[PDB]
Amino acid sequence: STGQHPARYPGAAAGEPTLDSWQEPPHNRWAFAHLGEMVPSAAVSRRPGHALARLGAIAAQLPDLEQRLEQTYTDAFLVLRGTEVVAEYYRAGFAPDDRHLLMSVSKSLCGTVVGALVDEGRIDPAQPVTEYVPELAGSVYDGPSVLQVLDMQISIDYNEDYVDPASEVQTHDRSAGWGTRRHGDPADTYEFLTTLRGDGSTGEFQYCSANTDVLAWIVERVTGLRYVEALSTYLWAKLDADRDATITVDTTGFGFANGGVSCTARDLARVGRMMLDGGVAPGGRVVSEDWVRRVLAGGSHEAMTDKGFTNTFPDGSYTRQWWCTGNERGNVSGIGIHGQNLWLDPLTDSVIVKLSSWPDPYTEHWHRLQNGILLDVSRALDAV
Amino acid sequence: STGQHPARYPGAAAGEPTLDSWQEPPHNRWAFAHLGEMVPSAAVSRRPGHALARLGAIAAQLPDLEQRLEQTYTDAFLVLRGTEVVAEYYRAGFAPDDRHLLMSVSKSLCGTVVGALVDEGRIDPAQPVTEYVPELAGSVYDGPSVLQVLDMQISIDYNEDYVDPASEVQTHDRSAGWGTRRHGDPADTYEFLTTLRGDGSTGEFQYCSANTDVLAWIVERVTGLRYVEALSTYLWAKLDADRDATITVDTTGFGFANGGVSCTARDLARVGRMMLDGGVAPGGRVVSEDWVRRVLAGGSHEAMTDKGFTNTFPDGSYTRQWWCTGNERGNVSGIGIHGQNLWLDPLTDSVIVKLSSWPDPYTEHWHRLQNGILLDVSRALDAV
Ligand code: NA
Ligand code: NA
Ligand code: NA
Ligand code: NA
Ligand code: NA
Ligand code: NA
Repeated sequence: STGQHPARYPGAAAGEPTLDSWQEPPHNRWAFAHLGEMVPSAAVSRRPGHALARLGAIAAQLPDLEQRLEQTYTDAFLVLRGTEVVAEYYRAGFAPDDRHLLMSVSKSLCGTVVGALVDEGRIDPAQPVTEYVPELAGSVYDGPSVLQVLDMQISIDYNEDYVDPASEVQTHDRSAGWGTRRHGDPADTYEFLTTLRGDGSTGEFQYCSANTDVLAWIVERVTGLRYVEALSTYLWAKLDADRDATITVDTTGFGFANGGVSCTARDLARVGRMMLDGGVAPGGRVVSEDWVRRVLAGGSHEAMTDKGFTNTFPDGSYTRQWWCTGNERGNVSGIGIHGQNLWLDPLTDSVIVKLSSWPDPYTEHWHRLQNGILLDVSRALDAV
Repeated sequence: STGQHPARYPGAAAGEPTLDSWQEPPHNRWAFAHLGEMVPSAAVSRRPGHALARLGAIAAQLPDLEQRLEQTYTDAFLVLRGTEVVAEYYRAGFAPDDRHLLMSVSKSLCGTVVGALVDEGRIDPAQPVTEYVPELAGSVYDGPSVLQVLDMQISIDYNEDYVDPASEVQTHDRSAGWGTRRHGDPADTYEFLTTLRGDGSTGEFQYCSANTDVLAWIVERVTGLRYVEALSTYLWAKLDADRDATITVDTTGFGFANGGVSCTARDLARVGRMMLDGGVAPGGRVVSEDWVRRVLAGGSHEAMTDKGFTNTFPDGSYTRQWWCTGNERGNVSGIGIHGQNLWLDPLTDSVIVKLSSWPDPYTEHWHRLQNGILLDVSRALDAV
């Protein structure tokens, strides 16, 4: 049993509607206005073939930048210097206002929502997860603090071999609706999280997507809002965004907080702008100045033992759902598989968004190419 | 075998991507920009509780109109007189720019796309369906003309008892992704259509949602476009709409043409405006003047033997995916279950959109209430 969850609509029974009940009363009043949350759906365009390259300023210092973007399967790229868009690129077939999947850049948005609730005193990071989600008793999440979930410092038996359908990584996706369910799968993401185990040790970084979904569960328990709604109220609706974001949902309506947000490149940059503005956005303060300062400061370096990160960034770390390079520029980034970054360059007051579609989720070589672009662009923005 | 279908993206193999392949190359470049077509997804609002009633002009003649709207589970209601919005109503919880499922009002949009292709000479309604979709040989659709599908004058063994999961009506929904598949179901909507049989007779109206999906299949064969795209290119992108429409898609990406479109009330009214403008919309001609005139003229009265319609409209008929009342005002309407109407009132140059969520798909009493509102509002717009 996974306990109480926010109803899909006011008055809804647990789990309702399902794919088999949404046409029935009382669900249909809600479902007829929200059917894409139940059934895959396509846009029918109101508007009736070529890459847009507006590299600006940086084009002089980086004359081969468009080629380097193509080589890293770039879909959308945008540089915000201060409040100004100073460079943009969109591949052929991807409009400037199209949305793109964020993959684990989504985690950095979830951490932001948690930080908002920490500022309000509704979450205390020193408390055990089970203070907020007692149904995680008996799992790997029984013992660790909320801060240890925020910093991903919990050892979890979570097989990352996605070729193997019995792996946790594939099971987590199927539980959330990203793949077709197999017999015996958990019914929804909450149930999947309660199956997770580990040896009980903490304090060493282990990147694991389940942690973010636990954070979103905590957000729901403390606010009584669907994660979809909390992500809007605590973050998205404060950005003065051009478009709504979207988030995939499982069969209970729970947003896939770790990986399923999509948004435009320009709107994602507004999240970075808020972080470089000390936590304030056009619609109000999102998170405290202290929370932003802790993100920029980094996590414990000794916890960071992922050589995929520290071979490039030897003084790197992770905190509060952000990767902290520890480099001489203090760069910090949200990162997601296949080449997604929300990269902060505080020295130049700039944000770089790069949304891509590498053929592979991760290789060392794609990361070397991608980080080389992000660092070159950051350096191109320095005063000279 | 259902033959060639438009690829989900340029170069895609048949059927790709699936829910299990969209993260793989080469699909992921498309899927990361279109993930709501693969996985149910929710809007994360960019904007941070009460009914809006702006009944205008008609409020004087119909002082209890808001109550009558509430009693018929109205979500959105809009009256367009000429080019002007003269009345609007939205229930608490439904914003003026929210989208609503159209149910079989979607059929009237599909018929419009067919009419556009008839005007271009790409579809000849006198030809057998099998001229365009030879894979429907051996089904109920082997023999009938395209016009007989447009006018729904084909006898088909199609059980409408939706409580029974073995009914055609439920099977059609599961085949398209509107319900959870059962063992032995067809894999997609095309395959479902090839299973349909009947006694071979034609010429009598039989309302059947499968007909519209056959029309959309024909549209794909003649244009090489996904129905989703044809609906945009031939209709939606010409309306100067405020928002995109959406359409549910099956696992091949085929739009559920008979029932799955959602759009705003104001944008739906633009379709009616185009019909009352002789087929022209702001972006260009949609359909010929002749096609509109035939819709307004009605179908063969003797084919119409549905007493659910003729008890109210004794001279009624159906043609080209529109219901023709044959009343003294010449009203014509798109209609969908649970109270959807795109109602044309040519005498007053007006369009009435009513989008609702009755608890039941159909009863005689809901239709009597709903038609009484639509006729009273139409009469309220006459010159006096
Ligand atoms: Na997966
Ligand atoms: Na500030
Ligand atoms: Na905070
Ligand atoms: Na159904
Ligand atoms: Na005209
Ligand atoms: Na025409």
